[PDB]
Amino acid sequence: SIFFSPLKYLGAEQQRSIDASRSLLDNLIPPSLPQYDNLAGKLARRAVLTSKKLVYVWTENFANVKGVPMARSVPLGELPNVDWLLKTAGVIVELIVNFVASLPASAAAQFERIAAGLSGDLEAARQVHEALLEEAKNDPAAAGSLLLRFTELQTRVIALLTRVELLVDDILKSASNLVTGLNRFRAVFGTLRLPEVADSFRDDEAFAYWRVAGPNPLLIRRVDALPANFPLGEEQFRRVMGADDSLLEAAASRRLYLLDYAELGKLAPSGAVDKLLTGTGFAYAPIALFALGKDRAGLLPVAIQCGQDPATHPMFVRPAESESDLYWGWQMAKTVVQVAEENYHEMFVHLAQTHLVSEAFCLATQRTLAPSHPLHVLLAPHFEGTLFINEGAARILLPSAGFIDVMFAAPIQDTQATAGGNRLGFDFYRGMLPESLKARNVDDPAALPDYPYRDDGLLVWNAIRQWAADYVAVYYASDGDVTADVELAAWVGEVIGSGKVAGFRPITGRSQLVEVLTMVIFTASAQHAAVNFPQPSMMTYAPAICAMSAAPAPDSPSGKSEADWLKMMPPTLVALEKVNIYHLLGSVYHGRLGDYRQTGFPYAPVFSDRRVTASGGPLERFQARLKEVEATIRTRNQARRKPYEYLLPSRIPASTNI
Ligand SMILES: [Fe+2]
Repeated sequence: SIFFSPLKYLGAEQQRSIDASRSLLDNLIPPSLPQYDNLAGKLARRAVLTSKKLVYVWTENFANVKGVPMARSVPLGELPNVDWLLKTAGVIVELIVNFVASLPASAAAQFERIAAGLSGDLEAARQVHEALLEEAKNDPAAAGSLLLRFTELQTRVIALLTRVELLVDDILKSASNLVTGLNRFRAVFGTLRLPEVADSFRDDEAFAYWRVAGPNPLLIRRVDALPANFPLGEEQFRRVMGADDSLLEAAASRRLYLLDYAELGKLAPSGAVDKLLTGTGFAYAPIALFALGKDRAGLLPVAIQCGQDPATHPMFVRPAESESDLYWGWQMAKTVVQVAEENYHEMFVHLAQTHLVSEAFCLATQRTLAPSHPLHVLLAPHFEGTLFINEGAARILLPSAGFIDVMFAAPIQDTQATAGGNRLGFDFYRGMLPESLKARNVDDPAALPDYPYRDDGLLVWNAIRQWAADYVAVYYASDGDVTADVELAAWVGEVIGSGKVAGFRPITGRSQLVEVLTMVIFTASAQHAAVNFPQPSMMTYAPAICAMSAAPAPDSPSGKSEADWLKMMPPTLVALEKVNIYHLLGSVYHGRLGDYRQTGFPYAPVFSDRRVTASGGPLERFQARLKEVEATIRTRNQARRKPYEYLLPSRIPASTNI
């Protein structure tokens, strides 16, 4: 049939190459608000938007993440580019090589040939990419006619990664049988350098410092009157803080800070959770009190209650050096808090509030803002690889016996339900950096001076905020241009109606639009960076932090031992999974905030509007201001106890893609 014949030749590779070239042409259109476009442009963009809703499709019944608004599938165009692919394949092949090299010869035979070939094929692909990038340079006028070999390279790396997958499954099918004090926790690294946290994780001031400069800087809050369920009294406080101090004066001088994990819900099973693959696991919803001394030199831990009900969880107080009989009970209570922390951090702060929020903004943007809408142009780079990585999360990390089931004590269907619930309850406006710092009363550096996430995050937040304002003003001259924009209004409708983004509301003016975009951009870029890139240095070593414990919380502050603490350490399989997935997820830096060039070949500018790209213009100013931020952070880091480098703009990707 004449009507069918084109289908034969029209494969996926051809279609990716077709979309890539279409991409670059549609790139030429000067962007416009729909009300300022001409009749022809209005008709074409309504047609494209209809076609966009074919390809970008909402579901709330995606595998393993029921309830969460997701893409039904990742469009061909949204598959990662060669550059991301090579990078990520590179890390996983390194980790495979490291692992096989750590096995006895007998057992290595399973994998050693497959691994050698994966490593050699990656090397052949990298060399291809290099030579392709050399011919473009030698003849840049012919550059556009090399894109097809870049798409061909893309097909080759995808196939590499499918083979990489088959090996990882075979290794991890066998790991429980392959795995062999804290000796086992160092052995899992193989040749990987152990993080610095492995040498100081027992230090009490280091433990407090997690609250302000660790992977979860969001939960800590000021407390003015302690709640009934945390019955710490003045004698206990004064025992830690000195007789010249008191709860009452500490409260009043804004020196008390509470860490309360009540919101974990089923992520903190009420008791033992026995699993075949990992044995008996526990996790917790503790409450910990921290305080500043009068000089506010630094936060100190004061007391830890290992669950919500004091009638069933005793109060653990910071011991003195001399108090050997309290030493181990206290190390157990800290471990409890860190078990809560991995759960809170990874499920809520990382997965629910970055990844899964950006999912919804991605889908709404592609479905309702035309490709030539200025806000599409602005936002699209900040979603690159987001749909792909999150489908990765759902499929690969969240099923039975997957990484999350292995690494987090809860039953996997409780984990999935609690993660998704936190996403659905997450309020877009309350979740804004300035709003979070106000609501928790941690916004004033004279009360809480050392808080690197706050002070470094405000630099980045405010830099993005000026950029958004500068950019909106190019296109929207008044509030009426905002309310007359039918695309922006449809986007709002979908963010609420399909995206289920709590707290989202009509946008009725420019200042509010700026705040909205600032949130969307910051969430995709800096917030993600801040909570994802700690994983390799802070969360790869299981005795410092793990989302499951093999023993219950300590039953008494007194009389515990080293043996009793060691009981809490997880099985070896958990530690093996931990080091590998956390190295991986924090080792791919793809794209950079403010660059706004394509991150794949031909690496073209994002913005063609000469008003945006003008010398001294909005984009240049944002790029200049990020470099000023870098320099200020680097200066701050000279005076800090440890550098906090996650919010250096040079380390912040534009998008959430790992
Ligand atoms: Fe991430």
